[PDB]
Amino acid sequence: MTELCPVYAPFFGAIGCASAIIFTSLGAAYGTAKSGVGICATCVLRPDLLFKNI
Amino acid sequence: ASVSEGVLRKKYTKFFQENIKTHLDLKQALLKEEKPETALLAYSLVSPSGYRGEPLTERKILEVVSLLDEVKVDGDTYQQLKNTFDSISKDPRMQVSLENQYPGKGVGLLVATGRELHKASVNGDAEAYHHQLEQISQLPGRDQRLSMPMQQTLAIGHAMLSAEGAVGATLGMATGYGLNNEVQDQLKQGPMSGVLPRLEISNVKGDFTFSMQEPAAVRALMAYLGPKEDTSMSSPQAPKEAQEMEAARLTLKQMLGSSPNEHLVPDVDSLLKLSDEDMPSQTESTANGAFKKLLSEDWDWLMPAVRAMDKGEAGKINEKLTYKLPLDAANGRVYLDKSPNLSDAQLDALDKLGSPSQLRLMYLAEGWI
Repeated sequence: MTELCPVYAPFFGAIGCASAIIFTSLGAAYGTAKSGVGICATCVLRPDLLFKNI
Repeated sequence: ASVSEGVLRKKYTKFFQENIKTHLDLKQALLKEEKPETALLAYSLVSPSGYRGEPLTERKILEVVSLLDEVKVDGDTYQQLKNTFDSISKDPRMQVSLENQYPGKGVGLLVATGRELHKASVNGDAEAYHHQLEQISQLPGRDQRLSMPMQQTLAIGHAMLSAEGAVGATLGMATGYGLNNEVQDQLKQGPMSGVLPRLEISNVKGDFTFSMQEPAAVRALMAYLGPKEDTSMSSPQAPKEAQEMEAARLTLKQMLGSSPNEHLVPDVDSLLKLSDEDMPSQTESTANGAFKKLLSEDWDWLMPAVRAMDKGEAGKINEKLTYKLPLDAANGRVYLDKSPNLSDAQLDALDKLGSPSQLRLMYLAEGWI
């Protein structure tokens, strides 16, 4: 196309637009999984603290 | 207390040593002692069918059902069964029961596989329902001469139909025999059924003879013992032919454990409903739903619930059946318990049945209730 605007240029934008939601979803999934295992182990004895620990 | 079989083919091996291939000239070889009148009684199992309509007349299992017809010690319990059979074989009512179980005597691959995985699972449940039913008649108060071999025959018959379900499902899935004879040879190992008399039938359609170690003649015998007596056929108003075939009918129905008040009409059909007047009377309808709960909540709950009911203790069923199993949780082993949650409405209905008759439990194991 142009030397300033080549044809391979939207590849980096598509990779960034994917990688944002990908790595934030991995972080949110680890946080939700670890905290949910903690809540389900805790709230067998104290079910009244269930909606406080959310 | 009522049955004790064996498998010793070497104690009386003289009857099976030589190549005896004739039904005639075998009673002299079956004497073998100074006893004559009681050695003819063990020969009476195969003697009315010893000449008419059979192939080769001595199959290799027809002697072991005649050798182990042990009348040497006791000659009373089998004679009472022989006085009752062929006295039961006179009415058409037994004969019309012996004609209902008989004839006259792509996406289509997912469907045909599912029709035969259903066949392998229904017959695998119903085979297990007779294994925990041959230890209910082991309890005190029952009997084992008529109850045991009647339902050992059915558990062999459901093991073959369950094997034909998934052998056929394998050869249809791997395509779209010799395996059925390998499992037929396998189920004749170990124990073997006790000897019941022959149940010959003679009428205008011919002279027939069934076997009673076939699962289809057993299945038609219990359909005959079902319904209650009527106002006729047991009164002395009709001494014609009834009291020798009705008192023979009631002495087997009592021999299972069913009183003559108990009706027990079967259910299987191609129709919607059955009738109006032979319905169960809501005390046993509530109780039959409690037994079906005990069959399908555990593999081991039907025997200690009948055992708890013969003692009149059928209100403590919720507590005498509870046991604890472990469970890996997120906090460790917890050891929770499994209890049959019988409601109070169907815990009361198990009291008004004093003891479950063995005929009621065998209709339940066949899906007829």
